[PDB]
Amino acid sequence: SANEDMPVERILEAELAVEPKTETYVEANMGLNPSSPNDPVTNICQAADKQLFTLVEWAKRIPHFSELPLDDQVILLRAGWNELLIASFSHRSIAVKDGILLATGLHVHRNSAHSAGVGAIFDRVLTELVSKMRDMQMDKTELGCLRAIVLFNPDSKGLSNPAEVEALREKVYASLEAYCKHKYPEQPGRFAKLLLRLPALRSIGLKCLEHLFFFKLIGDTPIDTFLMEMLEAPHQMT
Amino acid sequence: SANEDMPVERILEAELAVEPKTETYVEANMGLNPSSPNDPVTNICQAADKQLFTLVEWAKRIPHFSELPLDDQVILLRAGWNELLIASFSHRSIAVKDGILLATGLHVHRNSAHSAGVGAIFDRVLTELVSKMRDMQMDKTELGCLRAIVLFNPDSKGLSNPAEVEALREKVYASLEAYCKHKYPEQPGRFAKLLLRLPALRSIGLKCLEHLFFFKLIGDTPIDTFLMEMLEAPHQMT
Ligand SMILES: C[C@H](CCC(=O)NCCC[N+](C)(C)CCCS(=O)(=O)[O-])[C@H]1CC[C@H]2[C@@H]3[C@H](O)C[C@@H]4C[C@H](O)CC[C@]4(C)[C@H]3C[C@H](O)[C@]12C
Ligand SMILES: C[C@H](CCC(=O)NCCC[N+](C)(C)CCCS(=O)(=O)[O-])[C@H]1CC[C@H]2[C@@H]3[C@H](O)C[C@@H]4C[C@H](O)CC[C@]4(C)[C@H]3C[C@H](O)[C@]12C
Ligand SMILES: C[C@H](CCC(=O)NCCC[N+](C)(C)CCCS(=O)(=O)[O-])[C@H]1CC[C@H]2[C@@H]3[C@H](O)C[C@@H]4C[C@H](O)CC[C@]4(C)[C@H]3C[C@H](O)[C@]12C
Ligand SMILES: C[C@H](CCC(=O)NCCC[N+](C)(C)CCCS(=O)(=O)[O-])[C@H]1CC[C@H]2[C@@H]3[C@H](O)C[C@@H]4C[C@H](O)CC[C@]4(C)[C@H]3C[C@H](O)[C@]12C
Ligand SMILES: C[C@H](CCC(=O)NCCC[N+](C)(C)CCCS(=O)(=O)[O-])[C@H]1CC[C@H]2[C@@H]3[C@H](O)C[C@@H]4C[C@H](O)CC[C@]4(C)[C@H]3C[C@H](O)[C@]12C
Ligand SMILES: C[C@H](CCC(=O)NCCC[N+](C)(C)CCCS(=O)(=O)[O-])[C@H]1CC[C@H]2[C@@H]3[C@H](O)C[C@@H]4C[C@H](O)CC[C@]4(C)[C@H]3C[C@H](O)[C@]12C
Ligand SMILES: C[C@H](CCC(=O)NCCC[N+](C)(C)CCCS(=O)(=O)[O-])[C@H]1CC[C@H]2[C@@H]3[C@H](O)C[C@@H]4C[C@H](O)CC[C@]4(C)[C@H]3C[C@H](O)[C@]12C
Ligand SMILES: C[C@H](CCC(=O)NCCC[N+](C)(C)CCCS(=O)(=O)[O-])[C@H]1CC[C@H]2[C@@H]3[C@H](O)C[C@@H]4C[C@H](O)CC[C@]4(C)[C@H]3C[C@H](O)[C@]12C
Repeated sequence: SANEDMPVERILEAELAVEPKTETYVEANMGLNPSSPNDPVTNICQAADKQLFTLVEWAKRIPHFSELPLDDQVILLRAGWNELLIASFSHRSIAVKDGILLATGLHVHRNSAHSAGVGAIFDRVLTELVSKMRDMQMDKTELGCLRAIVLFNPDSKGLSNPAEVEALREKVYASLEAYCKHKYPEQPGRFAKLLLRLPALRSIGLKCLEHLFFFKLIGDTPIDTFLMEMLEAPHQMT
Repeated sequence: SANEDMPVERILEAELAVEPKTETYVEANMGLNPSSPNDPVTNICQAADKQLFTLVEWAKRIPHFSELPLDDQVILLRAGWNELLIASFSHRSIAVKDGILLATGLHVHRNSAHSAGVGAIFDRVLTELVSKMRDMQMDKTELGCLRAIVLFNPDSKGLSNPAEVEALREKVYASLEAYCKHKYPEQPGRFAKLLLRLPALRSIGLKCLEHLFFFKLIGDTPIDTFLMEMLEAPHQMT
């Protein structure tokens, strides 16, 4: 266990860098200061784009990640994006109840996901991840370290050097325990409690891929506001 | 962290109780001392039955499990059987190479699984679990504690008291760390390395359910030996 090879402060920085601005959260949910038009395709493409940025800007800021062969960096991001995205929108949603806050600042309510056909996956996110993170008062350093552990997956298919990725993973969890021990001495089993949210992240990630949850999650509100305009507009042709 | 509420010795006992006898391994693979006939249905039903016994006899021997409401005991076994079964046949296969040893003592070779249509799931078992367990020289106490952590899943749907199951889970991993620390002081990050095999167990378990891997794994050899007899028998009707 050591913090020099994997500083938790440098891991917290990576998480803070990609954190949405307060103005993003406010604008999205008030419909204010739109850059974007009421076109569903544009809005979906912009949301996907903002999510990709969050994952890539975060990863590059993780210690030693950019020292891996570029081929391995692509494989790790492509193999873990689903889980990385889920862990990120789960922790961001701790303050909110019955909903998810996306990288665009948008709040997707439980009800919208239930009418969208993704209700059960959404409830698994709320229950298995969001509630659990809120109860332990999981901090952004802990999230950061959980996400770097997901990132540094030595089991990803196609890696040139799996031993390097595995050595990088070990350092993250060695720093995570040192951090947990020093900040939460009253909680001796917190490190395990954190690592034990990863199997749920794994199953949820697979279930999201099978149901087009990412597509429906980012596509639902843009479809609603577009239809709202058409329904609110006056009578048309013939 | 404490061993009185969850003794690792009592957890090792549970694993040892359900461990196949040497005579089972020898008889299965030599075709010797058959109780069973060359009927595929009987052989599949007997294998499923032996696997169920292993899971139930193991669980009852786990400290405090039988003190949970009986309704919760059923839910925990039904929710985690797939993962419990996989962790069990993975560790049993450490000594063998390119194959899996079942509770019936039977050795299913990689090649048979490839011709059966389950090749990729089988290779994931060999690579993600079997190899990893063999490299760390994972002991039966460690396996036992990993399996009780899977057993005591507080996220299972329908539990009357999820807090009790979660409290039981915490004790297992508290004992597991104390064990790891005391037996492997040269390996300070072993406890994490062990807990980090659980997300792979989770994904593999889901993939096994979607491809009828348990059905095909136990059904393949009984179908082969039945067809072998028919093909080896002399010419028949008209
Ligand atoms: C005070 C808090 C945040 C605290 C903070 O962190 N403050 C840094 C500077 C805040 N901003 C980044 C928004 C400045 C934008 C300058 S920009 O050049 O980008 O327009 C900010 C964040 C978003 C702001 C609201 C939204 O805007 C929507 C709306 C626009 C109207 O018109 C005026 C009213 C209203 C309700 C705003 C009030 C207030 O002010 C809010 C709540
Ligand atoms: C801000 C206003 C609501 C104001 C309001 O009506 N506020 C008082 C409520 C108080 N109550 C009567 C409930 C009593 C509370 C008692 S209690 O004790 O329970 O607190 C709400 C009502 C309809 C909302 C829009 C639509 O959705 C469509 C769209 C969805 C997107 O996603 C975000 C953008 C957008 C344009 C939304 C923006 C905004 O969000 C609107 C204007
Ligand atoms: C565009 C309309 C406003 C009504 C309208 O139809 N107004 C005319 C066009 C306005 N424009 C600014 C595009 C003009 C540009 C001219 S220019 O020549 O500069 O291109 C506004 C009002 C509510 C806005 C949505 C919500 O917030 C929720 C959500 C937040 C995400 O974060 C981005 C996606 C999404 C779906 C938002 C999209 C868009 O933002 C909406 C539909
Ligand atoms: C109909 C409601 C106002 C009614 C109200 O009081 N909202 C309180 C919340 C309670 N509900 C949502 C249940 C009310 C439903 C309608 S009810 O008839 O029940 O009141 C108003 C308030 C804000 C309005 C949107 C924004 O301008 C942005 C955007 C501009 C585009 O150019 C056209 C589309 C869009 C999405 C607009 C649609 C619609 O025009 C909204 C939702
Ligand atoms: C010495 C080792 C295991 C060491 C051990 O743990 N020894 C405890 C007693 C062993 N058994 C449980 C098998 C006794 C069965 C008594 S029973 O009443 O169940 O038949 C035992 C385990 C299984 C035994 C083989 C198989 O049988 C198949 C075969 C049957 C023939 O005929 C004789 C040859 C052969 C190759 C056997 C030789 C030997 O002996 C083996 C390898
Ligand atoms: C024990 C004998 C093989 C003996 C043998 O032929 N032994 C010498 C090999 C030495 N070599 C020539 C390979 C050189 C090694 C050089 S090296 O340097 O590589 O070591 C093998 C050959 C065919 C096998 C059966 C069938 O499968 C069907 C069935 C499958 C079930 O699942 C288990 C039961 C059963 C009845 C099997 C039992 C047993 O298992 C048999 C009789
Ligand atoms: C039954 C045949 C032997 C040839 C035959 O067809 N022999 C006549 C019948 C013999 N019986 C003992 C059933 C008579 C009982 C009379 S009584 O009146 O008592 O019912 C034997 C030889 C090889 C044996 C398989 C392999 O090992 C692999 C595997 C191990 C598992 O662990 C159990 C399943 C499986 C598929 C085994 C089933 C069965 O075991 C086989 C086919
Ligand atoms: C054909 C082979 C022997 C040939 C040999 O030398 N085995 C070495 C291994 C190498 N191979 C598997 C590639 C050889 C394939 C056949 S080859 O023609 O290439 O030799 C022999 C050896 C043991 C025999 C089984 C047992 O009695 C149990 C059982 C009794 C039932 O009543 C009928 C079914 C069954 C499954 C029997 C089938 C078959 O009769 C086996 C596999």
